[PDB]
Amino acid sequence: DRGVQMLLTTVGAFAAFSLMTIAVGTDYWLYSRGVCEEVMTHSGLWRTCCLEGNFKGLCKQIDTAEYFLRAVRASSIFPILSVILLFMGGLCIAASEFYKTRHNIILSAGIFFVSAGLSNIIGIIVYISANAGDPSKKKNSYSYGWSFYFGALSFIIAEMVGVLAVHMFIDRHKQ
Amino acid sequence: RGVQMLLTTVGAFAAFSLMTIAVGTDYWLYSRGVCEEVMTHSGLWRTCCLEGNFKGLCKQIDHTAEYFLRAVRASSIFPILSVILLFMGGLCIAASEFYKTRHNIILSAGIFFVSAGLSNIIGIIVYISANAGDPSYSYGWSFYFGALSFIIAEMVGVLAVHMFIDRHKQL
Amino acid sequence: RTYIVTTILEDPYVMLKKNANQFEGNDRYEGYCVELAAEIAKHVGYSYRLEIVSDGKYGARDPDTKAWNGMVGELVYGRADVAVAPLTITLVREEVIDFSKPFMSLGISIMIKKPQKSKPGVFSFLDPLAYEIWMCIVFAYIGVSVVLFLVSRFSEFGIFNSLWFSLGAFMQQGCDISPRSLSGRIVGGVWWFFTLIIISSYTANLAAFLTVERMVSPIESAEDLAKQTEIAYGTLEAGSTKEFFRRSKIAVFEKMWTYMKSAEPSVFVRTTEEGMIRVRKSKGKYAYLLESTMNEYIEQRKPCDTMKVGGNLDSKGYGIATPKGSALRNPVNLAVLKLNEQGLLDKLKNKWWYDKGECGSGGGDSKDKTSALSLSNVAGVFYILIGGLGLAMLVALIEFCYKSR
Amino acid sequence: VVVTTIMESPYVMYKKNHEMFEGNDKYEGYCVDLASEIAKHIGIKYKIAIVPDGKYGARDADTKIWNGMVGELVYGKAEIAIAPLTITLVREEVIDFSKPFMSLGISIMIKKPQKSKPGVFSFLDPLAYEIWMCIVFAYIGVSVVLFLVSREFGIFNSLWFSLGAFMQQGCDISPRSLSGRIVGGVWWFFTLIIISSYTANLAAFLTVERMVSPIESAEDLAKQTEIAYGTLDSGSTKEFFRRSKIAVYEKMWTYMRSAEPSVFTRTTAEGVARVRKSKGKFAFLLESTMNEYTEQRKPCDTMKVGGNLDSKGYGVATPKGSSLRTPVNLAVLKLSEAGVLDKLKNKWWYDKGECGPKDSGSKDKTSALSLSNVAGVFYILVGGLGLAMLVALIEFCYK
Amino acid sequence: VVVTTIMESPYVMYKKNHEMFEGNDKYEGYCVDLASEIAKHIGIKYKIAIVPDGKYGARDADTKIWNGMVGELVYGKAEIAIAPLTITLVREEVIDFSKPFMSLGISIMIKKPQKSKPGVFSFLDPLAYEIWMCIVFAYIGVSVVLFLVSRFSPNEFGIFNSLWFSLGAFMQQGCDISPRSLSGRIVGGVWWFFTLIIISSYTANLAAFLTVERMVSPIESAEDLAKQTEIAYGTLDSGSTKEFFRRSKIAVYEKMWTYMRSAEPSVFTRTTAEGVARVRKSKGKFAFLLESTMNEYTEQRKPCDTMKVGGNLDSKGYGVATPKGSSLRTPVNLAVLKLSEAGVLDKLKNKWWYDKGECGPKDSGSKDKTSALSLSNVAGVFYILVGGLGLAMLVALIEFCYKS
Amino acid sequence: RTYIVTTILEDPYVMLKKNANQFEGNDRYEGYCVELAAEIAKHVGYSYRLEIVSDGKYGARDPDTKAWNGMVGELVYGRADVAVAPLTITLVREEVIDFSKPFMSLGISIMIKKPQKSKPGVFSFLDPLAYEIWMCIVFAYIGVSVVLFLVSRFSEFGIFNSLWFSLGAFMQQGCDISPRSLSGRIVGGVWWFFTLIIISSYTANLAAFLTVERMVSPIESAEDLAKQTEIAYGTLEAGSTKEFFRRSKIAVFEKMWTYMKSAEPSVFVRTTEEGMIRVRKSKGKYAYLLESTMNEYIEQRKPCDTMKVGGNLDSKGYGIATPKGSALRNPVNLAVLKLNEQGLLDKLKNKWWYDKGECGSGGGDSKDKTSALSLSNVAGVFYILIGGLGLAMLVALIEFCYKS
Ligand SMILES: O=c1[nH]c2cc(C(F)(F)F)c(N3CCOCC3)cc2n(CP(=O)(O)O)c1=O
Ligand SMILES: O=c1[nH]c2cc(C(F)(F)F)c(N3CCOCC3)cc2n(CP(=O)(O)O)c1=O
Ligand SMILES: O=c1[nH]c2cc(C(F)(F)F)c(N3CCOCC3)cc2n(CP(=O)(O)O)c1=O
Repeated sequence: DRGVQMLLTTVGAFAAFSLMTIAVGTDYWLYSRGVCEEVMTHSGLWRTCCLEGNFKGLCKQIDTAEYFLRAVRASSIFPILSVILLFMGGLCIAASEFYKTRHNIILSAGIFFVSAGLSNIIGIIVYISANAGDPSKKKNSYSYGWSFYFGALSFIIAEMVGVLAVHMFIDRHKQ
Repeated sequence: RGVQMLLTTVGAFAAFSLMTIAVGTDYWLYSRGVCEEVMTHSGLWRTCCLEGNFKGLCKQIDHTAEYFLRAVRASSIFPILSVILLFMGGLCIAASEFYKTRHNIILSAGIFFVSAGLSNIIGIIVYISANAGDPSYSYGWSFYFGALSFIIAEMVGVLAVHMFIDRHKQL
Repeated sequence: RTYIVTTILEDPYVMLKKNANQFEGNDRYEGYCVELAAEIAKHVGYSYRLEIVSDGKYGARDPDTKAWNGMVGELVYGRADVAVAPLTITLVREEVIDFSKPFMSLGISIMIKKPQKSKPGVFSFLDPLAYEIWMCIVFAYIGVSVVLFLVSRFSEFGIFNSLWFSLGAFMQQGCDISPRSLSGRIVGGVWWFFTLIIISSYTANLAAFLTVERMVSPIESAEDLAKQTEIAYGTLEAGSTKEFFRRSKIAVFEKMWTYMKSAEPSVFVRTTEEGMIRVRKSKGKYAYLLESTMNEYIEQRKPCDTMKVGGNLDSKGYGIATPKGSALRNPVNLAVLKLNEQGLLDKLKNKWWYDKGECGSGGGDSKDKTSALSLSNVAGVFYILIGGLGLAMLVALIEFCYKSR
Repeated sequence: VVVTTIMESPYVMYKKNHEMFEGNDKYEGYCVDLASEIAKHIGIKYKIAIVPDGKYGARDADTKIWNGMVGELVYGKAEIAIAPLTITLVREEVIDFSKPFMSLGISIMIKKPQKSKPGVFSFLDPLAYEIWMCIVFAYIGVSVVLFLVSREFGIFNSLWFSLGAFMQQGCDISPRSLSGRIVGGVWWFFTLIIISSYTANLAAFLTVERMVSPIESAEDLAKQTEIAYGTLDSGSTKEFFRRSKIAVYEKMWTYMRSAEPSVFTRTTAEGVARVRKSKGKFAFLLESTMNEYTEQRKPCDTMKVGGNLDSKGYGVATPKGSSLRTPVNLAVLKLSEAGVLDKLKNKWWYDKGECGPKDSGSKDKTSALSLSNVAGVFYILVGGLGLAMLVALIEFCYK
Repeated sequence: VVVTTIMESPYVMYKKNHEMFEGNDKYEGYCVDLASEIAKHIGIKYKIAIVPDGKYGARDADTKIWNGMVGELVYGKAEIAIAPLTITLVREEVIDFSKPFMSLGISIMIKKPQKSKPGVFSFLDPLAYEIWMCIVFAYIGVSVVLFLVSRFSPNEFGIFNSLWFSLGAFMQQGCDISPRSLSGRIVGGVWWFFTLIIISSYTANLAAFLTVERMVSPIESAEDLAKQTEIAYGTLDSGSTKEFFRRSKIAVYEKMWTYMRSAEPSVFTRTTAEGVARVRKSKGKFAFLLESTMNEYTEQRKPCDTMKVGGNLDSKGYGVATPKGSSLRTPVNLAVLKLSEAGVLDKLKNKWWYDKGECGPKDSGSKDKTSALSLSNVAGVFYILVGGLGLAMLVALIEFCYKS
Repeated sequence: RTYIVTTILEDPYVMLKKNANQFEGNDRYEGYCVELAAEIAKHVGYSYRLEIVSDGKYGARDPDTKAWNGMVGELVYGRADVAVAPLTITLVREEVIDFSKPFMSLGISIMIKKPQKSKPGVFSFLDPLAYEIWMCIVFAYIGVSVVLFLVSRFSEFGIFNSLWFSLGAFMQQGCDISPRSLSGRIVGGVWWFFTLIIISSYTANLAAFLTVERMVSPIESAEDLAKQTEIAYGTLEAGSTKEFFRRSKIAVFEKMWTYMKSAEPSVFVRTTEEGMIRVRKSKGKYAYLLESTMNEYIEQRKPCDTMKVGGNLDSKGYGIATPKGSALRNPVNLAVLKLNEQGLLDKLKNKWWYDKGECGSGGGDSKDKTSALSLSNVAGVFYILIGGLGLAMLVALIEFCYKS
C-alpha cells in the first residue's frame, strides 16, 4: 500500500504549492484596522492595500540583535528562501517520481520539507513580531485574516508530507 | 557478624541515655517570653521558671479535629504514650538481643520502634505548630536532645535495616 | 370640619392607583404618607382628606416680589392647617413656620452600580497567555515532534516512539526512548528548556493577573472617593445638595468640593430620572450623590442594578409642616413622637420599601464573597479537559475502529 | 445664662492642665464648645456647671418627679441644657426639644478581626472543596479508562501510571496504544495546568493576606449565625427590644430569652472588656457614639461599626415658656445647616485619635510562613504511610 | 495708574472668548490675581494696558534703547509692573527690582517612555546577567565531576552521556538509568537542589516583575546626562540659557558646551513650541533643556507626555520692576515681601497650577493595565526558541556527518 | 577709612581655624562669608576688618519692651555698616533696613537616613521559609527514605539505590528501577504529592516575599510623607520652620501642621545638631525638616548616611545687611548681583561644598537599580552551591577512600 501513500505525498505537495502561490499572489494575511481611524486594510507581506477610505485605488510596497531581524522583516528574505526551497523540493520530488533508482533524492526531499517547516516558523514568527511588537498598536486589534489560516494549513500538510515521506524512507531503507 | 549486634546494643543504650536526658529533665523552653523577660521552662507535667519572680517554685501547669489537636498539643498525653512506646521498643529490642534466633519478631520490633519514632515526629511537630499558633520555641539544647533522639532513632534504624540486609545473606 | 392636607407625589407617596380614576377620589391613595395621615387623623380626631398642590413644587425663598409657593406657601397663605407630605429642613422654611419633628432621618449618600460579572468557560483558559502563544507552542510542538522523529530515525524508535517522547517532553515527564546519538538528546534538552520557561512564565502571569484582579477594592466612605481617580461622580444642580456642598467648610469636604468645582465633564445634571437613565446607559463609572431615602427606593426597582454603599455625609431630617399659633401643632408633635417611638413608622417603611418591592425582595442574595478560583472560572478547564477527554473518547471510538474496523 | 452638663466621656473631658484655669475655659470637646459657639451666636455670658444628681433624665412614674437634667429644668434650676439628651415620648409633655443635631442608632460591634490558623483547612486554604472532589473523580476516571483501553496494565499498574502522572513524573513502562498515549498526554496537561493554577493562587493569597469581614455584618446574618449576642441590662436598647413588631427582632429576643443569662452586662466598660478577651464570644448592640468613641482609643484592635439600625436623635433641651426657644432653635438649625458641629465632630472624633490606621490601610511584613499552612500535609502523609505499611504487612503475610 | 502684563506667557488666561464678562478683569491668572491682591493690600488703581513690544524685556545697548516692559517703565508710561522678568546685570543698574516672589530654575526634561521591546534581552531581563555565566560554569563543572565519578570511580557512559545526564539533571525530569553508586547520589542530589532552587527563583522573580511595574528613569542628574553621551541634547538657539551655557565656569559645563559644539542634527531649536513638539514626537533621544516654570506648565498639558528629573542648573527669580525711587517703591516692596511670607501667594500658585491641570490627577501609575503575555515579554522566549531549535538541527546535521 | 564687617559664628559659612595661634590678623577666618567679603572689598573698593557680635545672636526688631539686640541691632546702633553673614529675609527686619539681593535660595526640606540593607549569604537562602520547615522537610525526607528502604526489604536494591530513589522522589525525578508492589507505589505517590505541595508552597512564599519587597513606596516630596503616617516628623520649637508651620494655608500643609500640633511625635529637639544625632540613632524610624543649606552641609561634612529627598517646600532667599541712609547700599547690590549672575559665586559654592567633602556621593557614581537578583539572595544560592560542591567532594573522596 505505497501507491496511495505516494499519491498522498504528491497531492500534499501540490496543495502546498497552491497555498504558496495564493500567498505570494493575494494579500489576505491580516484583517487589520488601520488608515487609508480603524478601517479594513489588507496588510501584506509583499503588497499592502486598502478597500475603503478617501485614498482607495492607489497602494505601494511596504518597505546588536535587532538590526538583522529588522532587515529580515524589511526584505522578507526568509519567506523568499522558503518559496525557493519549496520550488527545489518540488523539482526533487518530480525527479523522484520520474527516477526511482536514485536514493539520496528523497533524503533531499525530507530535508527540504523540514527546512520548509523551519522557514515557515521563522516567517510567521517575524510576521507576528512585526505585528504584535509595537506597544502603540487602536481600539480593536487581533482577528487574523484568512491567509494566516492558509499558512497554518500549509504547515499542517508540511508535517503530513514530512511524516508520510519519511515513513516511505524508513520502509525503503528496511527493504 | 558480632560488630553488627554490638553496634545495635551500643546504639540502643546510647538512645536510652540521651532520651532519658531529653524527656526526664526540665530544660526545653527558650523564647522571648514573660514569666519582665526572665528564664522560663516547660515540661512534661509542669512548667517552671528557674529565676526571677518565681524562684524556688516549679508549678504544676494546667491545659472535632481542632479539639483533638489542641488536647494532644496541650495535655501532651500523646507524647507520653510515644515515649512509653519507645520504652517498650527498647525492652523488645533487649528481648531481641536476648533471643538471637528470632527471625520475624525482631523485624516486628524494628517496625514498632520506627512507628514510635514517627509518632514522636508527629507529636513534636504538632507541639511546635501549637507553639507557632500562640500569636495571631527554639531548640533549648534539650529539645536539641529530642532532635538527637530523632537522629539516633534514624541511625539505629538504618544500621538495623543494614543488618536485615545482612540477614538476607544470612537467611 | 373637613381638613385638607397638601400632598405632593414623587416616590412613592401619593402614587395613583393602577385602575386609573374609577374610585371615589381621595380614598384611592396608597402610600407611606397617606397611611401616616390616616393614623395621625385617627389618633386625635379630624379629617385626612387630601388636596391638590397648586404649583406642583415645594417652594423657595423667592427674593423677587417676596411671596411663597409649594406646600409651605399654601400653608402660610391660608386654607391649610396640616401638611403631611415630607419636606426638607431649611432656614427659610424655619424663619416663617415651624416643624414638629423629623419622623425619620436621611442623608446624602453615594450611589454606584451593582458589580455584576460572570466568569467564562473555555475562554477562561486563555486568560494569562492569550491565544497566539498557545497556537505557536502547539505548532512548534508538532514541528519538534517531526524533527525528533527525523533525528531518531536518521542519525523501534518509530513515529509512535517519537510522539511518546515529545508528549512526555512537553510536560517535563520524560520517556524511555533514549537514542544513542547525542543529537536527539540535545534537541530534547532545548525543548525541555523551552517548555519549562513557558510553564514558569504562565504561572508568573496567572499569579500576577489574579493578584491585580483581586487586589482592587470597592469604593467606600468619602476619603477613598476623594483620592479616587478615573471614575466620574457629582450631584445635580436644581437642589439643596449643591448649596450644602458650597456652604461646607470642612477640609476634606472643601477638598473634593474644589475637586469637582472645575467640572470638566458633565458633573451637574437637571433631573434625578434622566441622570438615573444615563447611569443605566453608561453603567461603568458614575455616581449621582442623592439622598439615602430615594437611593434605597431605587435600589428596590425593577432593573435591580443599583445598591447603597457607604454612609450618610450629613444629618438632614424631614418634618411635617404646621402653622404658627394653630391648635394642631403640639398634639401632632406628641403623636408623631409616640409613633416614632412605637416603631410603626419602621413597620410602614419595611412594608412599603422592602416588602412591596417586586424585585430584590431578599437583600442577602449574594454575600459569600468567595475569594478563590471556584467552579465558575477554573471549571471551564474542566469543560475543555472533558471536551479533550470527550475528544479522547471520540478518538477512542475511531481507535476502536483501529481495534475492530 | 447658666447651663448644666453631665460628665460623659465622649462629649466632655477634663483638660490635662487642670490647675491652669478653672471656669469657662476648663473643658474641651463637643458639648462645651458647641455651647460656647451657640452662646457666641446669640450673644450672652455663659457659665458651665456639672449635674448634682448624675442621672440622664427619666420619670420615676411613681412620685411624678424627674431626676437629672429634665428634673432641674422643670423645677427651675437651669433655663438651658446643652448636655446630650435623647428624644423620648415621655420627655415631650414637660420639656421642649429642638431639632436633632446628631443622628444615632443601635449598631453592632464585634471583636478584632484576625487571621485564623487552621490545621487541616490551611492545606487547601485557596481553591475550594469541589475542585479536589472533581480532581479525585477525574483521577479515578482516567485510571479506569487507561486500564480498560490498554487491553501488563492490571488493576494496580494503570493506577500507578495515573498516580505518577498526577505529580509531574513519567513512568517506567509505556503502552503501545495511541489511545493510551493521548489520554496520558491530556491527563499530564491537566495535572500541570491545575498545579500551576493552584501554585499561583496560593502565591496571591500569601502576598495579599487580606482579612475578610466575618459573618456578623447584617441583622439577617446575625439571626442566621451561631455566634453569641449581648446587650445592656436596662436602657434604651432594652426598652426597644422589649416591644417589637418588625418580625425580625422577635427571633433575636427569643435568642436572648433562650441562651445563657451571661449576655447581660452592667456597664459598657465591662462589656468591652468581656468582648475584648475573645475573637468570637458575644458581639454586642450598642450606641453609635459609644462605638465611634471606642474605635478611636488606645486599644486599636476592634473598630467595626457594621450596619446601622434604629433611629434616635440628640437635641438641646429648653424649658417651657422661654423667650430663647425660637432663638436656640434657629441657632442650632444654622449651625447644622452652614456646618460647624460636623466640622468639630470631624476634628475631634476623627482627627483627634490615638491611631490613624483606620483612615488609610498600611502594609505589614508577612514574616515567615510558619507551620500552620504545612501541618495538614504531614497528617495525611503519616496516615498514608501507616495505611501503606499495614497493607504491605497484610499482603505479604497472606499472599 | 497703568500696569503692564505680557499675554504671551503662561500667567494669564482668557475669560470665555470675547464680549463675555466684559469690563476690566478680562484675563484670569497668577500675575493678574497677584496684582489685584497687592492693589487691595496697599491701594492701587487697576489697569489693563499691554505694551505692544511683546518681549518681557531686553537690552538693545547697540541702539541705546530698551525694548519691552523695562523700557516702557524706564522711559515712563507706568509705575507698577507684574510679569515674568528675569534679573540680570544690565537690568538692575537702570531699574531697581523688588524681592523675588518665585525662584526660577533651569532643568532638563525627557519624554516619558512607553515600553521596552528588546530581542534576547527580554528573556535576559530577570535573574540578572552574570548568573547565566555562573550557572553555565556550574553545569560544566558538574558534568566534569559526574564524568569523573562515572569513569574513574567504579562505566558505560562517555562524555556525551555524562553531559546529557547533567542536562537532564538540570531540568527536573529524571534519567533513563541510574549510575547505581553511593558516590554519585549526593552530587546528583545537590545539583538537582541547586537547579530547582534556580527555577523556583526564576518563576518567583518573573511573577514579581510582572505583578507591578516601576518605570525607572534612564537618567537622574545633569552630570550623568553629560557622562552617558547617548541621548541628544539641545538647549535653545539663543536666550538666557544659551548665554549661560556659553559663558559658564563649572568644569562639567565646558564639556557640555563642547558637546553642543559637535552637534550634527541641528539641536539649536528656534522656538520652544518646536522644541516641545520634537521632544514629544520622538522618545528615543533629543531631550530638552528649559526653564522650570515652563516645564511644570507643560507637565499639566493635554498630551501629558513629559517628566523632569530635578536639579537646578541656574538659580534666579522673577521680581517686580518699578521706575527709580519714589513713595511707592518701599510700599510695593513690603507688600510683595508680606505676600511672600504669608501662604496666600503660595495658595494662589498651587491653586492656579494644579486646578488647571488634569494630567497629574492620575498620580504614580495605573494598575488597571494587565492584558496577557503579549509578544513583548515573549519575543526573547521565542527568539531563544528559534535559536535553540535551529542550533539543535545544525548540531544534529553535523553530528550525523561525524558519526552516521 | 577702615570699614568693618560683622560675621556671626555659623558652622557652614565661616570657620575659625582650629589651629589658632599663627595666621592671626587679616586672615583670621577661612570660609564662604569671608571669601565673599574679600571679593566684594576687592570689587567695590575698601578695607574690611572682621568683627563678632557681642550677644552671639541674630536678633530682630520685634515691638517688645525695648531691649533690642542682634545683627540688625548693632547695625542700627551705629557700630556696623556691612554685615556679610547668612540672614533670612523676614518682615520684622525690613521696616528699618533693606537687603540687597538673595545670592542663593533657601528652602526648608525633609532629611532622611540612608536605607542600606546587606543581604546575607546562607542565612538568606533560608529567608524565604522558616528554618523549622526546612528541618521538618529534610528530616521527614530521611525518615521516609529509611522507611521506604525497610518496606522494600520487607515487600536489586541497596542503601545507595534506596537513597537515590528516595531523593529523586523527593525532588520530582524519574528512576530506572520501578517501585514494585502497590504498597511501594502508594508510598511513592503520597510522598510525590507531599513534595509537590511543599515545592508549590515554597515557590508561592518566595513570590510573595519578592512581590512585597519590590512593591515599596519610598518617601518623596511632602504629600507622600503626609499620607504615609509611619515615620515621625517635626521641627524646632521656634524659628523660621515654626513660623512657616503656624501660617500654613494649603490644605495638605494645614494637615501637616495639625499633625505636628497633635504632639504624637512632638518636637523632641533643642539644637538641630541633636536632631541630626537622634535621626542618625533612629535607624530611619524618624524624620526631620531643616534648611536645605545646612542639610547639604550635613550630607557633605558628616559621614555619608543622611541626605535630602523631595523638592523645596517654599521659596526663600538670603541677603546682606545695609544701612538705611548710607552710600554703601546700591554699589554693593550691583556688585553682588554681578557676582551672582557671573557664576563666580556659584564656583565658590561648588568649591566649598563639593571639593572639601569626605563623601563619595558626588565624587563617584551611584548603584544602578537593575531589579531582579543582584548577587544578594542568589548569593545565598551560590553559598548553598558551595555547600553542594563541598558535599560532592566529600562523597567522592570518601568513596575513593573506601575503595582504597
Ligand atoms: O423640602 C424639600 N423636600 C424634598 C424632598 C425630596 C424627596 F423626598 F426626596 F423626594 C426631594 N427629592 C430630591 C431627589 O430628587 C427628587 C426630589 C427634594 C426636596 N426638596 C428639593 P431639594 O432642594 O432638591 O432638596 C425640597 O425642597
Ligand atoms: O436615652 C438614653 N440615651 C443614652 C445615651 C448614652 C450615650 F451613649 F452616652 F450617648 C448613654 N451612655 C451610655 C454609656 O454610659 C454612659 C451613658 C446612656 C443613655 N441612656 C441611659 P440608659 O437608660 O442606661 O440607656 C438613655 O436613657
Ligand atoms: O526676563 C525674561 N523672562 C522670561 C521669562 C520666561 C518665562 F517665564 F518662562 F515665561 C521666558 N520663557 C522661556 C521659555 O519660553 C517661553 C518664554 C523667557 C524670559 N526671557 C527671555 P530669555 O532671555 O530667552 O530667558 C526674559 O528675558
